[PDB]
Formats: sequence, structure tokens, C-alpha cells
Amino acid sequence: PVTINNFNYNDPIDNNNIIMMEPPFARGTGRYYKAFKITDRIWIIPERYTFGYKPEDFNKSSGIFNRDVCEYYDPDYLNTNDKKNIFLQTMIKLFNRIKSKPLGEKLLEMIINGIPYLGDRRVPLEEFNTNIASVTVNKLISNPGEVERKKGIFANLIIFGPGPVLNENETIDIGIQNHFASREGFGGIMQMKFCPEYVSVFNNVQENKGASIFNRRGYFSDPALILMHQLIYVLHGLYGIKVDDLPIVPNEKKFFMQSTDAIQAEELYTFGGQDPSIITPSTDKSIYDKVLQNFRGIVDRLNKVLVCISDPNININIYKNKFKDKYKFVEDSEGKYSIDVESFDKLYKSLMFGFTETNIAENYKIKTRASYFSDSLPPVKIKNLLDNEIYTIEEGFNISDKDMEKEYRGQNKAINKQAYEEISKEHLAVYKIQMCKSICIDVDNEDLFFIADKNSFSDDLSKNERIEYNTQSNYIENDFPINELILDTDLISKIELPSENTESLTDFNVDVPVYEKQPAIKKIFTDENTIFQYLYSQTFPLDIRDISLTSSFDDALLFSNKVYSFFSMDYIKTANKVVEAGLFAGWVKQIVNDFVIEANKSNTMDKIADISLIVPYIGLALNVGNETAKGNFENAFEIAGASILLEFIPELLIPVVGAFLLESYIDNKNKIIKTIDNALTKRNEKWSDMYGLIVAQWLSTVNTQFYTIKEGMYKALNYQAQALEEIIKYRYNIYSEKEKSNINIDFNDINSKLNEGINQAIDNINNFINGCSVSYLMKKMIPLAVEKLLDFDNTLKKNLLNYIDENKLYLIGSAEYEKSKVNKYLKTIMPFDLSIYTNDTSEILNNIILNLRYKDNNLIDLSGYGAKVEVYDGVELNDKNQFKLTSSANSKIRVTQNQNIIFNSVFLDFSVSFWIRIPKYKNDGIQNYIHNEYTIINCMKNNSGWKISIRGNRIIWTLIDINGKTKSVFFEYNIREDISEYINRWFFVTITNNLNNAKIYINGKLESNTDIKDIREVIANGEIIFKLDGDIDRTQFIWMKYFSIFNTELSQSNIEERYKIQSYSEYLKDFWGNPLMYNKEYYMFNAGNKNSYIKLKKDSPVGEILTRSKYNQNSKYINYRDLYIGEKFIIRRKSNSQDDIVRKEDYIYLDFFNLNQEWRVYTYKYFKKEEEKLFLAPISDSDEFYNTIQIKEYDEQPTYSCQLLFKKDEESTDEIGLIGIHRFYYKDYFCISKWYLKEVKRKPYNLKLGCNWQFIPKDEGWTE
Amino acid sequence: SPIDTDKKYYLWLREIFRNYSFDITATQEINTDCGINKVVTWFGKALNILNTSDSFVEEFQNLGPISLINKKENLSMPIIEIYGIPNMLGLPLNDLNEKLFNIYLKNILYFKKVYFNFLDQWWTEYYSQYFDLICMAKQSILAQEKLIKQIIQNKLQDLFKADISMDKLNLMNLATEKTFIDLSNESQIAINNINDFLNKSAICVFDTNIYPKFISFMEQCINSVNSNVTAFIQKCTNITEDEKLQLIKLNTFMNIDFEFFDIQSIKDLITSETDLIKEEKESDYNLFLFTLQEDNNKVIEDISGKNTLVKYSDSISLVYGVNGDALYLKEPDESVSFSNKAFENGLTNSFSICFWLRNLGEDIITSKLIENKADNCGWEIYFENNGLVFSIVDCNGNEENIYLSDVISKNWYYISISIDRLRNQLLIFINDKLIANQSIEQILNIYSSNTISLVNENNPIYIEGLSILNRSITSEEVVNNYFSYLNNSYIRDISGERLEYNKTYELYNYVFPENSLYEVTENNNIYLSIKDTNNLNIQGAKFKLINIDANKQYVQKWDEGVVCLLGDEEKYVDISSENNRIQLVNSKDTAKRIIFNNDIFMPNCLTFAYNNKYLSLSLRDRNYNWMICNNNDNIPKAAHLWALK
Repeated sequence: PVTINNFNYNDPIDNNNIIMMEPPFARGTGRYYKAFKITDRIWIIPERYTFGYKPEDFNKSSGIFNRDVCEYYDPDYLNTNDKKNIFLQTMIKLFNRIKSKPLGEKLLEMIINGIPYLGDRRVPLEEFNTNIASVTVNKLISNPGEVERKKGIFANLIIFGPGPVLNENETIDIGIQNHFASREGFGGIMQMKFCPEYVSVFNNVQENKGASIFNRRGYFSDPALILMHQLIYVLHGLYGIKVDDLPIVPNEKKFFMQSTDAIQAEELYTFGGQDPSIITPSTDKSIYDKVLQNFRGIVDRLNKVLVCISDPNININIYKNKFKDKYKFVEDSEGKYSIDVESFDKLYKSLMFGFTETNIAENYKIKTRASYFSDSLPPVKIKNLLDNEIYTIEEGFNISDKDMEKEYRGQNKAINKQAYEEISKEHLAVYKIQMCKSICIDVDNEDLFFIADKNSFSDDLSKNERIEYNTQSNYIENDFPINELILDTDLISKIELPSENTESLTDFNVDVPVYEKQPAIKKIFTDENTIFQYLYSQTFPLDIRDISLTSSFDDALLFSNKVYSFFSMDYIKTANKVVEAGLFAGWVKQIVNDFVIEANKSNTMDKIADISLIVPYIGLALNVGNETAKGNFENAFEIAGASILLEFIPELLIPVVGAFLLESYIDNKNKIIKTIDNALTKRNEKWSDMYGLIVAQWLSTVNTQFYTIKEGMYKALNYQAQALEEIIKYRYNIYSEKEKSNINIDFNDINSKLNEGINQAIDNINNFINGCSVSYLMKKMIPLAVEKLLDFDNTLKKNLLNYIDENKLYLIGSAEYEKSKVNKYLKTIMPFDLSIYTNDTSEILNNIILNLRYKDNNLIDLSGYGAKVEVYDGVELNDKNQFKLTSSANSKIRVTQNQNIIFNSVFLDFSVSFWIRIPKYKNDGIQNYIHNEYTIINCMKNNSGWKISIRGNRIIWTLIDINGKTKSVFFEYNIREDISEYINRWFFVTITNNLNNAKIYINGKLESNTDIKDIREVIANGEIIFKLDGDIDRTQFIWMKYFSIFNTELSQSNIEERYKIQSYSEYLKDFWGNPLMYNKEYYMFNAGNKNSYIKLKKDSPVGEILTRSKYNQNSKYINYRDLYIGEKFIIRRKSNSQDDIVRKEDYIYLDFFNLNQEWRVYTYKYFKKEEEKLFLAPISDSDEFYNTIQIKEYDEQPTYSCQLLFKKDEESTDEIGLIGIHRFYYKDYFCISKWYLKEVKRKPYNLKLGCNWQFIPKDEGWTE
Repeated sequence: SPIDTDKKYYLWLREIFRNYSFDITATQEINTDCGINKVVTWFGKALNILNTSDSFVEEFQNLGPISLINKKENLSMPIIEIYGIPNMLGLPLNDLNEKLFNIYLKNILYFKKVYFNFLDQWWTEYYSQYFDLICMAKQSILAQEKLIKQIIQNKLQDLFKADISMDKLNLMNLATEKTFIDLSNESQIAINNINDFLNKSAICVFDTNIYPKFISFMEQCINSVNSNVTAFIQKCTNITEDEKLQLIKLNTFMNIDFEFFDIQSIKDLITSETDLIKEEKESDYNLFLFTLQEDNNKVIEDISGKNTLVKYSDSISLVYGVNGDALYLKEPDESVSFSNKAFENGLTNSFSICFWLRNLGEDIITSKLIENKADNCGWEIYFENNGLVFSIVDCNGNEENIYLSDVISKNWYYISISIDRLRNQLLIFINDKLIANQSIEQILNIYSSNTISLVNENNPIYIEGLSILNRSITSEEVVNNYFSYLNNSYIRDISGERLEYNKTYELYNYVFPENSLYEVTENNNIYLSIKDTNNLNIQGAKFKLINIDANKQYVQKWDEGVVCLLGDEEKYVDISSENNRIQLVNSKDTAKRIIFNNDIFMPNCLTFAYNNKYLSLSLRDRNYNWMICNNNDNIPKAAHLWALK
């Protein structure tokens, strides 16, 4: 339904899609512009927006326009037809991207349909009018060499080029006589200034993703989301709901406060997230009421419009239907329009809480700022948007083909370094605060604190109420489900509008804004050493190469070559040291590890309700609050709580809730009852209105101060890392060339090792500060509010009880009942829930290859770094993620890792994990088994790297450095157990390496360790090979599953948890670990009697228990017990209504083969004992036995055992018993007992119970 | 000023208990080459070991576990007698390998017996000194516990002389007596921390000190025997020269062959049977109700191991609830009682209670549900208005009356309540979400009966999974318990009950939870869609589920069936070919077979699948959102979740 046109700037004027226009702020003085119709009622004018700007304002100067942005000036942008045509082509591309999803199409559809009402507040209610600057625009028809001839048209949106600042965009409304039609329910033409080339940069300091090299490095915005964000402002203006009311005003009474203009509630609604929580519920109801009144005004006109004056071509009946659809009015048979609250409510919530930058970004999978108040960085230039290699319509920068979709790598400044260009600091203007002592330093106004003033919150709670028999508890929720909005769009219905052509405009009355610059520097005097001073001390000029760390704040602040440091004395002492060429390569590794250990120090909290851990060096780094740098930070915290960190304790506004006034009905008994009920419900409304008022004050005064502290710490840590590298780089250049050639250090490895440590430190600081912030709300703001609510409750109780008595005569037989109800009702409190106001609700972190994920008879890497996988025809695969490697030459897999990321060579932080199944040794081929060793996985270049090998009975992990030195660590499983937990069975492996130790885990349990301190450097890269390599028999093979590689050392907890997630399955497993199946022969094995099996008696229908045989003619080194012995069972479907996989809680038959027939296992319907033997007889049906079983899994930890339960009937709740083995002493019997039913419910589950069973099918990996 | 009021005594007694628990249970986490270790912070000052510096934990890392014991080096090499040289007659062929292989096997065993010799030395000379520190550390904990009792005793004896009511003194004596039990429990936690801390230190000194020495000693003992095998095979003449190199390579010991060490296999040695009994008999439950219907028999009892007493009126029936059997209090004035000494709470105890609830009252009237109050002291839960109320009252008259709003009739709810005295925090959960987070700092003493009573007034009710814990719980435990219990093989209704074959229903879409599907005729065909925003008064269609196997009652996951609509004429669902809309047909032969399933994190919702394509709603079309066989990615994933009745 939405169509985008195509143009070139040099096309001739056709007076249908290319015209000469006179925009609204031209006041009809001439100077026509050339315009293009991108779509119905939308136009584009590729020019600079010059209205109300001085001609000289296009050049950078000492001045500034805005106080909360870095401003870029460029007076040559869009000054030639070639450049001017580039503007149109990019605009058409962005519109095509917007309409690529249903949500974007609905936004465009609403803008086109939202025609402005043909009227204004100055028009009589009985007519339309079109000579208004907010409805019509003139176009030129006459040729250049002819007398002027003009014509009028309807429009909705006009888009211009940027004004004097290129990185700031706006939407402007049209005001006549100081009144705006867009704030009074009518709507009007909207204008927008836009620039798609220079974009904003942000950061995600508050997002936790563990130790990552590229996390928290800066992101640039997608220009498509910038345009959409501005189109939401257009949608508000066209529907006339751009009302003004009480704004947010910053506090500016102290030198460390941030200065800004007032913020309107619409801006916070548009952004979405938890920002609308900063508008109190009192102001929410205020805005909702003004919008409703304006719509009531429009309905009155639609019932009274009869004539048109401006244009006789207007069909009133056609227009009336358009507006009826626009505002979703309702029509009756008689021909009268009206408002239904249900319809109006859905419309209002869609426009305000439906379309939001946070919802739009989520749907399109784009990254944006966390909050309206989050910090911003200098803008960048995008080199070329028209290049499909960089920016595509379907997925913008995050192109999946190039491996840029994962984690939004496409918008990451550090990674996608080819899509943008840094701006020259020459042209940027910033507002600065210059604070001189009694030395002087400069701080950007964006770096201070933001604290809302006491005037920004309403006090409507303290006004009186009138309660009547028909009073409703209105309450506006700040939410609208997104999916309901998407399903409401129609992609097939046509779009139809009246003709745009009409009479020319004659009245040009309009108000044009005026702009002026202001001085960009402010000077203050202060003697306090606060956060601003403590960060400037951790810097050095780029001209100085020789520096040294100090713990003396004053000393660092005095000498140009001395740098302050808040770490340990030990760390400072080591860093200043000087060593020889023989110890440089060891000193470097030592210090860099100390930096990572110095940061990442934490302590747990136990005695405070909300906080869980503390970081002890925050005080020394910043000295924010009540001189936190002095004494012990942790001790001061315990005695005072979070108050010590706040730089400013705010005064909290808490109104006194007003009194209720109850009406007096004479004789209506029912009406008296209803008024009491309405008062009680209305009371619960005041509780939520008070909680909303406190949360708003917390978000804009206390939570903002804590955010600034998180940014300070991130800035403070990077300053330390810069200083450390500069010290290292200096000591390297001092050595003579001869001596220097023997020092091998990779500066790139040094830089990334440090960045990984800083990310870990910031994660702890987030958890600590987030707890401190919430802890403050619960313990120092909410309790002060509950106290005055309880006062309101007491006062209401007196009012209600007195009300009942004065009407006692009318409440015959009910006064006693009401008095009881009021007493019970007003005794309880309504508890406070934070989840209403915030949006608050790890496995995959640090994964660089996720090889084994089966897809279409092939393996693929799901990691998202685009590793290439080659599988040769000799490899066997199945949809269970189980590939098999063999001794054949073509049984091989090859993985070529992307060059962009590889594990650090100097520090070796990485881990490996997989499942494996190693067949059994051959009985005769014992000697070959014990000696031969072969490789299975190899990653080695020039004989430097790692590999995994299986020596006889042993799994190994070796590591070879550039100088040929070798290490190793291995796991060894017993080969003498009667029943082995590893010999041909699936088990879980995980290997882990740091700079100190190598470890190996089996099923989540540490098994071995070795010291690797000596290893110099491992330089493996490029390729990985899966292949059996070595002296092997032709019959060797291996199964594998879920292979992966992590670029970080893993903890014991993660390994143990990963064991459970990959062990989980809805189906049951057999003895080997494979899925259990119907119609497949099995052997039985009891967990509690591992040495005994089942057999059918020679003369009776009862199974007897015998003893498992053991290996004979034993070679002394080997010992085991048989498994392929006894009766063969088989599981059969009972229904056949429904694949052969058996799932938990299935009803089955348990059959088995006797000679050449199939039998079944029965039980007597009634016995007078807890235990009784089971009945075995051929297939039949009778009323003497039960033959229905349900297969269960009571254990919650991973296992290969199942339990078998008899039942009377499928729909019955009766239980008969669980199958098991019992001793009637000294005989053992195949029995069913009621005793187990109590045991299986005791925690923890006992693995040794006599009711646990496993099924053993014949396998090629195990021989007799 | 001196203590002269029972209220001031309660505040003093609470602060002593909280401070004592923080001091005695302090620990820190150290990452070692050897595993993860929990270090007892106060160990330094208790016995003056590494106590010469600022911090004990910092010194422990630098010097390691060996620094604790007194006699550091005590190992001694034993006497070795490896005469590895084979003792020459006959053997003219390469079948000599048979003789040589048996010699290779024995040399491995001899390496093992030496390994066992070192373990015995570690046990007798290195573990003994660690076990001594454990005994002394236990003696230290009990000594400090004995001192706190005296301080408390002295304060109470003095207060007995003051002017306080005889009855109030009696309660203060009872509250103090129950606190002594809490101190003993907290001391027992610290003793457990000491044990594992030093057991891991002892095991670890083997890995870093004893084991490396065993490597060096055996390293030389191999160079002495491997060469002795090379010398022998040159002497043998019958075999060819080329085979000499092969057999030498095939019977040579590297460092791997004698290397034996498993961190797990040594931990099994340290654990005795007495340790198994302790872990098999300790739990956090004072009450764990076990219900089991049986032929003409009910079984209701506590399997928690503290043997709570249960008394119930006959006529209490068992019925299937959410994941097993629930008590059904069908008729009025029915009751159940639980008797246990732990249910008298006092001043310092912390506990939790959780159960499933279903109410068939459908009336706005107050009613008692579950109570442990005696003389307006204690706690209870009861119905009010639509929701529930939780109450807790103090001996002095401090109260908390909290109102929970969500509860309505004929639904299943999961209620979980926690009381924490160390943090003075109260938590309440309904199903998945945290409802209340309160400070009970002002509540002081709560002393009540040893009996908890479950009752009815007129409302029939189901109860299931009633359980009581002796500790507080966290948000993570609640969420896991909730979803784990519902993860069974049954599909459920919108209200939480099991679905049934051959029962009427109404159909809702998760995206539009209050509009029901209704029939629409456009061409001769009949379709389904949700009602528009104006005609919501229309009555929804009525559906039924059918399985070929009659006598099947309840629907399970992965079952196949058809969908039937009630009316003057039977209709069945079929997929159109012209458009993928679902249309009704009047023939059971052409009815499609559909698969039923649900999602783990959406327990009461449902999905229909046809040939691995889900059925979902479509985008708006004039006034209709049709029910279709979807394959597009431009429709939200939520659109394919449905609910019945």
C-alpha cells in the first residue's frame, strides 16, 4: 500500500511529482524551492534549513547553540547539484528500509492517513476552512519567463537539510497568534531538519557480558532509527496530542550540577523504556484528560459542519468519513457521532506507549542508548551509505553475511573500522566549565551531575475528593503490548485520499522562531578536591615520555611527570622498577597480571538486605561524597550505608493526602452501600499514586548521581591502563638495538589483555552500585511515605464510621455489617512492587567456535564469527549432533578460524569442551592397546600449539611452545571395575588453561592439574583438524558431540552447570547414553544389584535372580563382568495412536521373548502384603491381573536409570507398586513393592535403591 | 541506661545473636591451582598461626597450605630392589615378546606399590598434623559459645530482680531458652566450614610437595632399569637386528607410565561411612507432606524425618491436582493438624512455608485458611475480598497485615513465604513474581503453639505440596521450583487443570486473551477469526478434541487428533489450499490430524502443529484476523500460542 517514488535532482518540473514550493516560513515573500514527492502527502527539499538563522551562524565561532551536545559546523555541505543529488538518493534508501517490516509500514500508513482537520480554533463550529498556513502550501505553475501563477495543495510532512549544526535534528510545529493547532486536537503541517551522514556515538557501560575484548568500546547510531525517532514526533503533531504541561527542570544551585533546558513529558514518552516512570501518575492523568477534552471538541464539530467557504470543490460527506476513521469515532443510525471510552483508550495508549524508540529498535534489531540521560560521545561521518557492501536495506550495518550480526558487531567502533571517519577536533564546539583553585582545569558540561528540582513534581494528591454512587477508579498504565500493534496492520487493503489540489493560500500570518548563540565558556572558583580533580591527576601530557606512579594525590597534581594511582603500594613499587634485558620479558608478564589482579578485587556483604558484594577502592579512585578517600572505605560503608557515596542528599516531597467528602442520599439503601464501596476502592488508588511519586524522585535525583559514578570509574580505570603501557613502551626503547632484538613482546597482546581485565572490574562495580541505589529507595524513601499513608487510613476510618451512624435508620439490618467491613478493610497495607516501574525481568559468553551443530547433513559454526567447516565423505553424521571419525583417509574435518580473533599468545586464556565415547579394548589385542598413541584433534603450526591424543586407556592434552618445550595433563579411568562408568559410555570433558596452570574436568569434577609457569609462548593459529593420526588398527573409531572453544578461563560453577543443560532431554536414555527406543531388544541391569540378572524359571511363571559371570582365563591386568546375558526384553506401545523414542510418563507393555513367542509381565490385582512376586505368562487379556506400566524418571540430577510403575488404570489415581528386586530371607525375587513409593520422594534421591533399572542394547563398541 | 523493660531486653538479645553469627561464620574464597577453597578468616587469631601480620588470608596465599603445620620436611625414600634384567635358554623366535611383555606389566605394579608407600607416609606424617588443627579449632568454637551463654545468663538473672510482670518474665525465659538452640545451630555451621577448609589443604600438600618428590626419586629408578632391558636384547642372538630396535622402542618406560594421581580418587579415601550417615539424615524441612491414594486407603504423613504428627477428619478425599495428589476438604468443618516443637517460633528462628492452592468458593467473604496463632500472637493466612491476607502479630502488639490482590476462584496458585531474622526481611511470592519485600525489624518476639491447623468454613478447596523450611529462601530458588513442578507430560487449561478429550471449550489467542474465535462465512466456505472491536457481544464458537483411541481421557504432549465443533451439524477443521486459512468441513474423512504441545515457560498455553508448521493468527484483513498455517517471519512468534476455556 505504501509506494516510494524515484527521482534524479536534474529531472524537469512536471507539476505532479516535481514542483516549485513556497514553504510555510517564507511568509509568501517568494524564493520558491524545488521539491520531490517521496510519497502521498510527503515532500523533500534538498537545501539548508536557513529560516531564523543568521547567515554568519554557519561558521564555527566562540559561541554555541545547545548546552548538551558536541556541535559540528560545515558551511559547504549541500552546495552543488552533485552533492544535492546524493542527498535524495540516500533519503529514498532510508524510506525503503523503514517500510521493510510491518511495524514501519504502520507508522508510514498512519502519517499518510492522519490528514490535518480543515479548521482551527478561530473557525466557527459549523464549517471548514482552508486559508490557514497550517493546512495549505502554494506551488508555482507559471514558467520562469511568464507572469506568476500559483496553486494550493494539501500536505502532511516537509523534510529539509540540516541547519548550522549537522548532528542535531528537529521537528518544528507551526504556531499562529501564539497558538499551535498540533496541541489542540486538530493537527497541522509539520517540518523536519535532517542529516543522514553525521551520526551520534554512545556507550553501554551498564551492560554486563563478562571478560570481553570489544565490549564497551563505543557504538554509532543507525541513521534509519534516527529518522523513525523523528517520525514519531510527526505522528503526535498530526493527531494534535502535542500538549504542554509540567516539565522536568534541572537544579543549578551548585558548581557540580549539569545545566540544561526544561524537558517535556512527550520527549520521555517517545523514548520509552523506564523513562516514562519519571512522570508521576498525577501528571499522567492530567495529560490524559486534556487529550480527551480536545477529542470531545472535534466530535461537536462533525455533528454541526454543513458548509465550506474556502473551496466549493470539497465534498463534506467524503471528509466527514475520513475524520471519523482518523479519530476512531462511532456512528449511530440517526447520523450522530460519539466517543466510546474503550475505543479512545486503545487509540491513546497506542500513540503514547506503543510507538517508542525502544520498541522500534528491538523489532528492527538495532542498538540504541539505554536512557534519555545516558552519556554521549563526539559524532562521526559515515563514508558511504549507498554502498551495499556497508549498508543494506534488509539489515542495515549488521549484515549477517560478513559476520557482523552477532552482538551488533556491525555498529561497534573498534571492529567495523572501515564504515566511519573520525571528525577533526577543529570544527567541534563544546560548552565547558573552567574551575580554578583559590591551577585550572576544563570539564565538559556533559560530565557533571543531573539533579531535578523540587518544582518538577506535582502535588495533586493533597486535594479533596467527592465520592458518589457512580465514581470510578481511573488508572493509566504506561504500557501497550507491541504484538497487538503489529497484528493490527493490513498489508493488502488499498489507500485512498481526497485530491490534494485546491485554491491558493492568501493569509500568510505565522510565527517564525529566532535563534542566537551564547558564550561557550564559564569560569568558577572552588577549592574542593572532588571527582573532577581526582581524574585530572591521573593524566600526563603527550609530550612527556618519562613518568612514574605515586600514591600522593598532591605530588601527582604538582609534577608534570608524576601520575596518581589508587592501587596497592606493592603494584606501585613494581611498576617504577628498572630491570635488564634478561628480565624484561618476565617483568612485563608479571606486572600486567598484577594490574588485572589489583582490579577485580571484591568483598562479600552479609548483614545488609539488598547489597551482595563491595568494591573497596572506589573511594581512593574518585574521593566522591564525604571525603571517601580517607580511612577505610569498607568500615565507613557499614556504619552509614549508601548515603556516604551521594554527593548531594535531596529534600523529598511527600504531600498530605486530602480528605474525602461523601454524598448524602435520603432513602436509597443501595446507593448508600455503593458510596461506601466507592470510597474503599478509591483508597487503594491513593496508595499507588504515592508510590509513583517517590519512584519518580528517586530516578531523577538519586539514580542519576550513581550513574555518573559508574562513568567516572570506567574513565578512571582506562587512565591507569594508558599510564602502564606508556611506562612499558619507554623501558623498551632505552635498550640498545643489539640488546633489543632479543626481546620478543607483542604490544597488541598487552593492550587486549588489559581491556579484558577492565571489563571484569566494571561488572563488579555495576552490581555493587545497583544494590546501593535500590537499597537507598527501600530504606530511606519508601518508609517515610508509608507513615503518612497510614495517617490517611486512620482519618478515613473515622469519616466512614461516622457516615454509617448518621444514616443508621436507612441501613436497617446492615449498619452492623458495614461497620465490620470497614474495620477489616482499612487494616491492611498495599505492598510496594518495583517491577511495575522498571523493565527488569551468560552461558554463551566468550564463545569463539560452536562447531558441532548439525544442519542439513552438514556441520556449521553457530558462533557468529563465520569459521569455515569442510566435512569429507568419510565422516558419519546424524540429527543428534553425533559425528564419527574413522581410520579411513577421507574421515576428516577441517576448520579454518577467522584471522580477526585468536587466543592471546602471551597469556593463554582459553578452554575446550566436548562429549566423547571411546570403544572398548579388544581382548586379544591387549599389547597394542596399552602402547599405541594417536591424535584426534590437532592445532599446530611450525610445531608450536596444542593437541588432544588418546594413549591406551588415557586421554591427554599436550602444549608445545615456540622453543620446543612440552607440557601435558591427562585423565585415566579404571579398567578393572566389574561395571565401568566410562568404558563405552558418553561422558563430558573440559580443559582449561591460564598463565599458571592447566586443568581437566570430567562430568564437572576436577581430575588433574599441572604447572606450566615455564612455557614461553605458543603461536598456534589458522587451522584445526579432526582425524585419527598414528599407529591404529583398521577398526578404530570415535564418537564426538558438542565441540566448542572459549577464549576465557572457565570457573568450576559454569562447567558444573553446563553439564546439566547439555545432559537435559525429554526422552529416556539407555545404558550407553543413547536414546531409548520402542520395538528394540534390550538386556536388563539393576543399579542396586549390579552383579545379578534375571531369568525365566524352567517350571513356574516367576523370574529367578542369578549371579553375573566374570571374565575367565583372565589376563592379570584385565577384569570385567558380562553384560549380554539373561532374558531379552522389548518395550511396546499400548495405544498406537501416535517415531520410536520413548518419552517420560509413557504407558507401555514390557514384553520379552520366550523361545519363539512373546510374553508379558503381569501382577495380581490384590495381595495382602507390601511385596509380591510378578506373574509371567503369554499374551492375553483377563480381569485377574494388571498389565499397564508407566515409565518414570524420579531423579532430578543427570542419570541413565529409569523406574517402572504399575497402575490400575490410565485415568485412575491408584498406585499398585514399583518393580524391583527383594530378598525373602536368602532368596532374591523379581518383585513389586509398595515400600519404594515412599522412598522415591525423599530428597536427595538415593541412586542405590533396588528400583533403578537400565537397558543395554548390543553395540559394536563392546564385544562379549 | 540499664535494661528494665522486656522490649529493651528483646532488642539487646537480638543484637548479640546477629553479631555472633556474623563473626563465627565469616569466610573468603581463594582460587588455587588445586581447586576453589573457603578460608576461615578468624583461624589466624584463634590459634596464633600466621598471626604475625595484618591479614591471615593474604599470608595463606603467599606461603600456601604447608606453612600451617610445624614439621615441614619428613619424607624418606624407601629401599628399592628392581632387578629388571630378565633371568636365556631357547626362545629362538620373535615369540620372545610373550616373555618380555609379562616383565613389562610387573614393573608397572612395582611403581604403584612405591606410590602407596608415599600415600601412607602423607597420611601418617602430614595428615596427622592437619587433623590436630581441626580438633583444636573445634575446641575453640565451643569455648567462645560457652562464653556468650554466660553473658546472656547474667543479664537475665539481673533482670529477674526488676519490676516486671511474672507472666512477661515467663515468656522472656522461654524466648531465651529457644535462642540457645539457635546459637548451637550457628556454631555447627562454623564447624563444618573448618572441616572442609583443612581437608582440602591436607589433600593439596600431597599434590604440590609430596608428589613432585615422588617424581624425582622414580625418575632415576627408571634410567637404571630401562637401560638394563636394552643390554639384555643385544645378548639374544636368534632374532634379527632390525627387530632389536622395534622391541627396545616397545618396552621403554617414559614418565607417563608411573604417573598416578587423581584429585577425586583421594577424596573418596578421606570420606568415611559416618560422613555418609550425616549427609543422608540432614535436611532443611520440618514438614514434607506425602499423599498417596490407595485401594480403600488414604496415606497422609510427613517424610521430612522430624516425624511431625498428622491428625485429619475422615471424609478427606484425595484427588489429582497439579503434579500428584491433593487433599480435598469438600464439606464444611473439616480440619488437618500438624504438631511439632519447631513451630513455636520465638525471637531468633527463621523459616519458610509454601503450598499450592485452589478455591471453589466463588464468593466475596472472609474465611480462615491456615493459622498458628494463640492469644493473638503468631501468624495466619485467610481470604478477604478477592485476594489473600498474611498477618503476623507480636507479643507487644506490633503487626504486619499485607494484602495480596491476584487471587480469584477456580485457579491454581503457588504461594511462598519467607522470614529472615539476620537481615530482618520478609518476602512473598505468588507463582513466579515477587509481590512483597518488607522489613520486619520491629516485630521482636512471636511465641505460639506447637500446632498448625488447616481448616474450611464453607469453601471447598484443594491443597497440595505443603512444606515448611527452617531457613529463608531467595528469588532464584522460587523460580526453579515453580517451573520444575509444572514440567510434566500433561497439557493444561487456562485455569491450570488437565485437558480432557470429548469436553467442550472456548478458544483464545495469547496475543488477544479476551476475544474468542467465532465462525464466519465469506464464500460457501466457513472460516474462523477473532471478533472485531464493536461486535464483542457475539458468542464464541465451541470446540472439542478427539483421539482415535476412545476411552483415552487426558491429553498428553505429542498426541495426535482432530478438532470438532458443536452445532446442528458436525464440523471438522481442514486446511484450505487456495489460501492457507483453516476451513470447516462436514466429513470426518478429510479432517486433518494435528499435534498438541506446549512450552516450558508458558505452562497453561498450547500450540497446534501440522507437518512442522504451527497454526497462528494472521495480519489484519479488513475486519478479520484469520486462523492460518503460517510460514512467514513477519508474524510475531507469540501469535502461535493458544489457550482453551
